[PDB]
Amino acid sequence: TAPPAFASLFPPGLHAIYGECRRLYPDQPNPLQVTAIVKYWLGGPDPLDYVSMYRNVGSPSANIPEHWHYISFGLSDLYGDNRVHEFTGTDGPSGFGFELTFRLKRETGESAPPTWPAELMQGLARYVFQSENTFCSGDHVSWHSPLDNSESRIQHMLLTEDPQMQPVQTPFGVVTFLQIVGVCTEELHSAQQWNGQGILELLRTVPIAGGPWLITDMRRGETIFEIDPHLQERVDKGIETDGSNLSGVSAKCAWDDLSRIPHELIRTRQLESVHLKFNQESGALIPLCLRGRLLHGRHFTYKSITGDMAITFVSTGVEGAFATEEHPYAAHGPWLQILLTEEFVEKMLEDLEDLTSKLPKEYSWPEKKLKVSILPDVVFDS
Repeated sequence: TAPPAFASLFPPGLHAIYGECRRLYPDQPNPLQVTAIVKYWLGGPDPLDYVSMYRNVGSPSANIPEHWHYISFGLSDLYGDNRVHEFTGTDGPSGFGFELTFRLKRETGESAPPTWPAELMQGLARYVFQSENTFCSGDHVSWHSPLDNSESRIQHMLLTEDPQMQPVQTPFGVVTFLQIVGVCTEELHSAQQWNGQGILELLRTVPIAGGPWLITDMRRGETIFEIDPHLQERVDKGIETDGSNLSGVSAKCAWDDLSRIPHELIRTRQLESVHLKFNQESGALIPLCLRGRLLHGRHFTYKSITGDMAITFVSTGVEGAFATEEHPYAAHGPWLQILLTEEFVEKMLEDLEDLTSKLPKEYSWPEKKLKVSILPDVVFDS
């Protein structure tokens, strides 16, 4: 409602973001910042000009922890004179369309916010700029490193809309706010197997993880599923409902013929009977591959990590597949495409209590000439 001091100095882009900040925190008009002094468009390594570091009381009254809030400047068009972003105009997204935020739970000893998350936001922005790929709500980041650089359990990231921050209309476009959320490797794998938003919704329930504002505690030693097993059950139901985002996986697998691009020999062979082979972990993905993908009219690919051999499960819905309901087992080279009808896969699932919820475990369908075997990995090692 009241303007900032020395307003004519601030660029209109930067002005609108700081507008949203002042709204949230009228108490701190001078929050500690991390500033880039060697600018990115001059040769500097850091794409983010400023990182404001606020403090939020939270609502322990409503069971929301006290935490440090971080907000970036640079990902959106701040200056609007084509120095780093092409001037888009008011319509559409400003710059890359968003600025990062992050919420780190306050520990003791902290009279001030740590600065490592600002350095993380730098490295994270380095990807966006060097690849021009744009993140949105639900997207994940395989960081494969403890975020604070600590030996901490939290090694990956999920991206959500910031609960407090409202999208703003700069004279250069709209700017949404994507809040970074730290996650465990296993919780990242869940978000790969199912949508990102649904896993976010799960994290919101568990207050320690967690919480409705998705505050990151780096001290968290166990995953949401170790905190609560009943959540594991709520994932599959979603994979049944929404489907799976995971389109394939590199894993120890093989396929054998039971019949009695490119080479290019100008022909591809079809098979009457087929025998598929998997490990424990790879064979443990079948339910989601079937229930999650084929029942949703999508496909799934297994590739062997050791060498050249692939199996692509296709539903009758896909296009371009060389396997039809009439000749369902078709192979080009060592790439086998298997086509399974919606009626047959429902039957397959009822014959598959795979995760017991001993090897080798074989499954036969003489009615369809299919044999799937789950066996120890020392085989594919050969």
